[PDB]
Amino acid sequence: GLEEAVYRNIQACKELAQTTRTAYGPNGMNKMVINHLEKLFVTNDAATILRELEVQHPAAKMIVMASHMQEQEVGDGTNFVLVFAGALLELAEELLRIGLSVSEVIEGYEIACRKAHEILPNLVCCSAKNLRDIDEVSSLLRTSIMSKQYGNEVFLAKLIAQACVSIFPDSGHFNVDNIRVCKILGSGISSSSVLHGMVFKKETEGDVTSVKDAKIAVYSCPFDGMITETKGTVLIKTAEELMNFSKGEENLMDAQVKAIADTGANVVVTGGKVADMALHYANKYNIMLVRLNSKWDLRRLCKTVGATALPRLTPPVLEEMGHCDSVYLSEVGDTQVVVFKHEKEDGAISTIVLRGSTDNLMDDIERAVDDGVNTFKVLTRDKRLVPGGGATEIELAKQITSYGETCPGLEQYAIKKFAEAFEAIPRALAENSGVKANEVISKLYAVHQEGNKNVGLDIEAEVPAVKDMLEAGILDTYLGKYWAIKLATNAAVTVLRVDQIIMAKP
Amino acid sequence: LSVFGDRSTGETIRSQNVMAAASIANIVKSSLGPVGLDKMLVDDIGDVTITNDGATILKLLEVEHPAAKVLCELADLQDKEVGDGTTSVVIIAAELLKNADELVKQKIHPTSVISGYRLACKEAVRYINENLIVNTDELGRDCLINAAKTSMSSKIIGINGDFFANMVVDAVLAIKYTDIRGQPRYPVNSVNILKAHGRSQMESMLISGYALNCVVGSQGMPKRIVNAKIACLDFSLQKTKMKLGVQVVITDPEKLDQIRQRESDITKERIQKILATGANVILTTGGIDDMCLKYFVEAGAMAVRRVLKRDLKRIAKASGATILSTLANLEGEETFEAAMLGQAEEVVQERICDDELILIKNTKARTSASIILRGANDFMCDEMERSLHDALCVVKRVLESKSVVPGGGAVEAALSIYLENYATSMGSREQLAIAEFARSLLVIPNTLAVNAAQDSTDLVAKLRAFHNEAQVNPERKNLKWIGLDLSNGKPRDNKQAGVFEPTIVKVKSLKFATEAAITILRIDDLIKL
Amino acid sequence: SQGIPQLVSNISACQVIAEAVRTTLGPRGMDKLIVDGRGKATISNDGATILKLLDVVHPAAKTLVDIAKSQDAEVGDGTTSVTLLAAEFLKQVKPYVEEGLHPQIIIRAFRTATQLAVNKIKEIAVTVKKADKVEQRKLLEKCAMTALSSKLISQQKAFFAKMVVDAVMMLDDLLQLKMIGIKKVQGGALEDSQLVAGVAFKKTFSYAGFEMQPKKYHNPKIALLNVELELKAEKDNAEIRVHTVEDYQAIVDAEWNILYDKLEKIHHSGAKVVSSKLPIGDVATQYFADRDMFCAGRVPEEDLKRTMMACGGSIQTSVNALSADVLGRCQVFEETQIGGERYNFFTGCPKAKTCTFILRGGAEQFMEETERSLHDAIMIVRRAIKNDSVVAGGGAIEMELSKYLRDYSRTIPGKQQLLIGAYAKALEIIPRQLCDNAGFDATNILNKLRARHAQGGTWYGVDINNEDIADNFEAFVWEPAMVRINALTAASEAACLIVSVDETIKNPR
Ligand SMILES: Nc1ncnc2c1ncn2[C@@H]1O[C@H](COP(=O)(O)OP(=O)(O)OP(=O)(O)O)[C@@H](O)[C@H]1O
Ligand SMILES: Nc1ncnc2c1ncn2[C@@H]1O[C@H](COP(=O)(O)OP(=O)(O)OP(=O)(O)O)[C@@H](O)[C@H]1O
Ligand SMILES: Nc1ncnc2c1ncn2[C@@H]1O[C@H](COP(=O)(O)OP(=O)(O)OP(=O)(O)O)[C@@H](O)[C@H]1O
Repeated sequence: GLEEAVYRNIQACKELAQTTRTAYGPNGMNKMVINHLEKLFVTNDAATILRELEVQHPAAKMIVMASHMQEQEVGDGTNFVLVFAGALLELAEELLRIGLSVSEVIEGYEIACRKAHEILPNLVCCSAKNLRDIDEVSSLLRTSIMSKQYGNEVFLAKLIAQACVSIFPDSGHFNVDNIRVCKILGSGISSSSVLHGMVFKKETEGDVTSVKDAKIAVYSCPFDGMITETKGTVLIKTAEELMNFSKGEENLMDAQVKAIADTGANVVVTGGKVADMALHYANKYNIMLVRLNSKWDLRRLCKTVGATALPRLTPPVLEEMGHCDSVYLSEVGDTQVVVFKHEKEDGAISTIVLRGSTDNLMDDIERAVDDGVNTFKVLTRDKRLVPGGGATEIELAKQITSYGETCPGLEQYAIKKFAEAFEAIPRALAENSGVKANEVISKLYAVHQEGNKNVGLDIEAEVPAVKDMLEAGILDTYLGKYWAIKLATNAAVTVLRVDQIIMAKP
Repeated sequence: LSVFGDRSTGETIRSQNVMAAASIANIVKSSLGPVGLDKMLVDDIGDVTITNDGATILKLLEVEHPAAKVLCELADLQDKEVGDGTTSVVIIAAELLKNADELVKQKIHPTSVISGYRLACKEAVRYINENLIVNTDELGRDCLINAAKTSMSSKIIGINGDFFANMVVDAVLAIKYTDIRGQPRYPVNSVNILKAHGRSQMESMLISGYALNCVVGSQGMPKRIVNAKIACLDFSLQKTKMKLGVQVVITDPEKLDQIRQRESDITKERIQKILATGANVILTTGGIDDMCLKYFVEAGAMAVRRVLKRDLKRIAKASGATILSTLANLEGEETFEAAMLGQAEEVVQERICDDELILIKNTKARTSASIILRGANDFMCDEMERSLHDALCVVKRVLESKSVVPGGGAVEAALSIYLENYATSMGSREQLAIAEFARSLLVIPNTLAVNAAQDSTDLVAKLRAFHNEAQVNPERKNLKWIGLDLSNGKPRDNKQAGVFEPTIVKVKSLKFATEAAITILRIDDLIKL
Repeated sequence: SQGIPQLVSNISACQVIAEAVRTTLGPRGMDKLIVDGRGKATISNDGATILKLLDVVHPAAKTLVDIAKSQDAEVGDGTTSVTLLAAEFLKQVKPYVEEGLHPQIIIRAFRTATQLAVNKIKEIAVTVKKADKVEQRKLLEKCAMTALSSKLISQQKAFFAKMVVDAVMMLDDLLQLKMIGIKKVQGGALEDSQLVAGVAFKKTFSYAGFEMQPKKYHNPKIALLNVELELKAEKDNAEIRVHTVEDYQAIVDAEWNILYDKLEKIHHSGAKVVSSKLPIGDVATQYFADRDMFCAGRVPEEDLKRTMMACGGSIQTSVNALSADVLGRCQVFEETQIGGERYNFFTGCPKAKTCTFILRGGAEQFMEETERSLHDAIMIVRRAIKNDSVVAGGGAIEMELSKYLRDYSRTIPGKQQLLIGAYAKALEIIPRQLCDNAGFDATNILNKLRARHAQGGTWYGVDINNEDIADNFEAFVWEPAMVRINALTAASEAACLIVSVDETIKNPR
């Protein structure tokens, strides 16, 4: 009942690498994933794969828990962890079959990890010029939106560029929470735009198109028949007693909307449905009524202006209301939306509205937009850029093998295997593009031998050659490559450190 | 029903006949081409023979199936017709059956497939014969020198390709003789390739004549002779015997002595009749007596002893002389004057290192020569001799048959475009028969691309992209006669590379493969007893 | 399963969706019987009707359903054209998958061959507006004639061709299929099919009220109700049980004043005619005959749904809410005797965008065969006035694209040659299935059609009437170019969503 007992901890992580190796790159394949609520979904993002695939082996859960740390401090390269650290554990199995101990590979990996953190600042070619221009920003964002939505990057690189420039004067406060995404059904991606302030997809149900009131109250309860918090035994016998309750319901709701006018609040948000007679009372006292059925659309407004959602039927409470500058309506893309604009304030809220005919298609654009904001959320720190497309993966594999050859002793075996694990990432890019991977690696090492740096893969099915990444405009993030190498090495050293797994009762 | 076996009919015998025939094509799929892979031929005894030649594969392949037994006989119709081509018939006809098997499932009767294949075959010979090349360009214009240089690249001789390709080009054009009504062919016998140690491989010389690897022995006899008479004989001038197994009886001791004095006296009589003819070139297989060599250094006859028998058959064919087996003419002893003698011009004993050779010049009818492969050791000389023999047969088999065709995938790629446009001109339930005939011819570059370690979807499609432009517009910017260089993995022109194939190996391959695909497609019922 | 065999499991689930709508291609296609869980049978030849009722459980098969779900909402039909075209794109590249070709190379050549299909169609599409100096009324009479050809009304096909071109003229620029109604009543000859400019119903109201109720009205107030005005009604009754014998007179009188006060609110609103889904009793038709009011009950709700849109009113269940805000208006209100039955209809509405076409005949199969051809003939003459740049139907544009994508494939080296060359044979499913669904010989027609396209035939297609080939551009069988573009781009996009999928992830639930 025991065969190897050290190989089964690695084979569980090799299956986790295979679910994202073919899904790597701009030529990567999509995944037909099934939601837990029985919903069909088509995506190719690496973070949405692990969220739905409930992996159960705890040896492969270390790389998944490393992906949750990969989502922190950087929003770039979750697929880089599942490919590179998967190639670390696959190449480490060739050393253990010879007779090498597992503790010798551990100290040899941490030696080559600190050596790879010194060669990576030497490969920084360009940097951002901090001009806050749409030509400088969209030139670097065109590589990050690639490998998410290929072919439609010409419309996505300009829209997120117009959102992040409006936040860059607010220095030290740029984040992904300031740029929100609201999806509106429409024609396609060509009709999409970008707006300022908080934009919701639902229009104002009332007849007010513009109001300058600051007091905003949110009530999650729908507009229906009022129920007393006490017992409240209400009995009806005849038709005249039913009309006394029907007219008395409208008369009490007339005093309910009058309490909103007494506190000086002309903006009300209702989570549930609104009755037709209660909608007439809101338009009488010039009150803007916006219906928001989504709970995440209601929770977004409490964390911005402070207006809380109360369960009671319109309570006149002055303490739990929010504050905004100007709430109005705007007609963009043949659809009226509500804008929570900040006129007196300088403003740091931007909303990118996305249009599309398929909800399964518009959700993949939302993961491509939030990964585009997270590329420049990293660039609020020290600006360093590295060439992409497998350009840095060969030069880092060239210097480590040159370093491990000159170093004598038993530690030269784990350093040489640390460089060949970087070769799997151009092997993942060449295989997904329909090109023989053994020819591109030989074409990459032949041009890097002569000193022609910044050379990556030519993205073409018919051309197995290479091209320059500096003239092509392909650039990655150095901090995106810095935390990816450190977290994948710390994850792959954790799986090799654990030998056997024993179940225990609580 | 009570019969003497099992009966099976319908389309299930059509699908079983094409699966048994295409499985034989997989036996000769990887072995196609000059880079073909070896395959193990397991015998019933237990030993195995490693052969890569496809003609020897189908001879030893024994599959007890009647569908596979049909493809066994076409190997006998291929060597008896031309002598080459064999496995190219098998891959074409099996892919012809596999595409026709898809037509049976597509509600097409095979009668339209059989009549459509014969019209597709006859139009294939018409498009080939309209795009041929006459056997010419022997001197002055290269598609030759470069033709034999590709065959010479696999060995160590390919470092200096231009030096050794000139030795085989002028040797092929030297052995040309019509001999029947203006045929000219090339014989199975060729130049004799000798070797020596001439301190490097660059000291090879193109000798315009046969060179004998024998040493004349004595030095007092002169090595330069002017007379033309050449004598060849097989009987020994040494002491003769009756038989190796039958002997004569000798009883008296003095009787033994007088037959040795008679042997010394009858050697004086035979040398009087040989030198009376004036023949100085004396070549003897059985050896020359020691006192008989004394008479040759004073008369000036160039006597060579211990000559090989197979070397003397090319010498007597050179000067037109007759080989004399016995000197006794059934009652006495004569030399057969003016019968066993030829004519020549000059025989020089050239000083070659480690083997002083005998060269003959301007004989009666020889047309042969010799190449002295001077080198450094026996390793580089033995590998260069088989490289000259392999480069000789490449230029020989091309320049025989009276016209040639640029082959190596250039024939079938051009036929895949013309026969498709011809298929759209006929109709009448045979368009799909000719359109699948064009796609079935594409397996010849398809198996050649997978054996050349290249992408088969790119290398075959690069052949059809160039051959389509020859049919669209007749402008010279269209690449014409584009062959397939399997070494570099890039298509080139066959006229510049010199890759040529005979027409009779290309015509009879398309003729035999369609007649073999017709016979298997006509099988609709199986009867066993 | 990731790689090659996951694509084979998705390429076999594509066949079971195409086979459900393979035989329904063409007007003479075979019908399908789909039975739900309740036990009702549904016979339809429409491809959108079958795919809505299948509800397939396979995840790779749900992609081709949702593409046809987007097609019926925008274009209107042609769900079997985008299904067989997207299916045949996969069956040609299926032997290329096992060879080792990457599925991204299938994507890169599908985006190229689709863009060549758009440029070839727009260069070959001819705008037919006033060709050969003909009237536009005669052009729709010829194109609707081929839709009714080889049918049961071929004896009077010239009369039925004039009926479709008159119904499309009475509407505005906003043309739709659901605005036209088709009624099926039994009796009469075949040539007695009249036309109604507005909404008409069968009018099964056979209660009392004769020698009154004038059928002529200039501007009446159309009342739309759902109330019952019967004496033995289920909602208007009174049952009071007592011993008092003078109260016995009161319970019969107060039961009458319940119906009388509900009838008094009708005349107080000023409604000239009243309509109701529930039947109307004889004492309510007697009350309207005394006050000179028209009444006609027992009308269907679907006939009322086309009436409230045209008259400009709305349906109100109760009689208390009857006022001038919900009363409809019209200009012509007459009464006919078509087929011996009474027929009420309105003509000259301010929102007159709906009509009704009554059919006559001696057999019900002579009527249901026509209404399948009538709805197709309506959408043909709707597409003719909408899109002027049209091409020949019947597989004529598919055989021309198979010629253009074949010789261009031989000019492109690489992996795109053997794929786009297979893309040309994948477009042959439209003229091939037109022969097998019509019962012809698919071998002799397609071999004659491809031989005609090489000699110069650019508008020849498959004739569904005869077993011949004919120029469908000259035979007035047309299809718009923009629908053929939208059917080709949706077929390659649906074929892309099956090829690009490489692994299926199922959450454990
Ligand atoms: N078109 C391209 N040209 C050059 N390099 C590319 C291209 N596309 C991807 N890459 C390379 O792929 C790696 C990042 O690719 P990718 O966009 O798949 O990661 P990611 O999807 O952003 O990660 P995450 O899953 O966290 O979003 C980089 O090393 C980059 O060099
Ligand atoms: N010089 C050349 N360059 C490129 N291809 C060549 C050349 N010579 C031959 N070929 C290819 O090699 C193939 C010949 O294969 P091979 O010699 O292994 O068997 P074969 O001769 O076809 O069998 P058989 O003797 O029955 O005909 C031909 O199809 C031809 O296309
Ligand atoms: N009279 C005809 N002759 C030949 N082919 C026809 C004829 N009518 C229709 N077709 C074929 O039927 C196909 C259209 O099928 P179908 O009628 O189900 O869709 P549609 O109603 O035209 O589309 P839509 O839903 O956009 O109106 C076309 O591709 C055409 O080739």
